[PDB]
Amino acid sequence: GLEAIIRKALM
Amino acid sequence: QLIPPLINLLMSIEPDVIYAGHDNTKPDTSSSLLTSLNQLGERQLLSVVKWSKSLPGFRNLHIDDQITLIQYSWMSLMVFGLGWRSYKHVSGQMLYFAPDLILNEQRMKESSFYSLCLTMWQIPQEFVKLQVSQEEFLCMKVLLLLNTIPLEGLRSQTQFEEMRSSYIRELIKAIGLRQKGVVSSSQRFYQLTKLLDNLHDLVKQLHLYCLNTFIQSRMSEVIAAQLPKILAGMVKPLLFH
Ligand SMILES: CC(=O)O[C@]1(C(C)=O)CC[C@H]2[C@@H]3CCC4=CC(=O)CCC4=C3[C@@H](c3ccc(N(C)C)cc3)C[C@@]21C
Repeated sequence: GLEAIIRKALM
Repeated sequence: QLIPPLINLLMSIEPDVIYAGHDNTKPDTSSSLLTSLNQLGERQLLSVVKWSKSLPGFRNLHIDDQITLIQYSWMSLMVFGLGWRSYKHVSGQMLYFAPDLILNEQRMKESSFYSLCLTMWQIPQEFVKLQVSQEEFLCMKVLLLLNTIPLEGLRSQTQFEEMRSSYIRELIKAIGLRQKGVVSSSQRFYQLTKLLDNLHDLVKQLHLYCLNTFIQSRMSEVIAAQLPKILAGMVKPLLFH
């Protein structure tokens, strides 16, 4: 679930 | 004399100290040590993302490119940062994961992952031999974030290539701060970039350890997910040599 976490963090 | 503006900017966006939340006033168990590392890893990931957004050129890229680059770089960035801290704080004699989580030689051996420790310990040792400067480290670090792209390439491919080229020039400026002369500078650039190239191999090892440690704590879904990060021919590495 890293991709999701990376995406939320970028926004 | 003075430090180049971009490198100075890089110094100012360096993440501040991140504690593992580890208690040293009590002996460690295999459970607590691994728990401390995972907690530190999660915190360090958010820091990598936060650091990347302050990086000149990074925001110009499509959101999908930004995600991809971080997915293909977080491991390298984390082990490179560990290398620097171990180098600066304890002369590379032990692994400085955080101020409250320092693993000396005797502790690495007693652990169930001494092999992994020795692999990671390779970087601080190299920093000691090369006597890497802070300015060089900062430029090299950015280059790691821009060292791997997908086989098809990125959406903002041209913007990416330009950004990569700018940091290559900055590294050359960092080298020039101490290496006076075109022959010495050229020799330094080869040494540092060779080191960067070698990290492509070393990081695959770390991904395997991670995948194997998962299996041991607990099926084809798990394997297939990590495979692209341990196997060759899956992504496109950008080599200097
Ligand atoms: C002993 C062992 O097997 O460790 C690993 C494992 C449990 O498989 C294998 C390599 C490890 C890795 C190497 C680089 C690293 C440097 C640091 O300054 C703190 C955490 C950190 C970690 C840990 C880490 C890193 C990231 C994350 N997340 C959530 C992104 C979680 C833990 C745990 C990892 C993955």
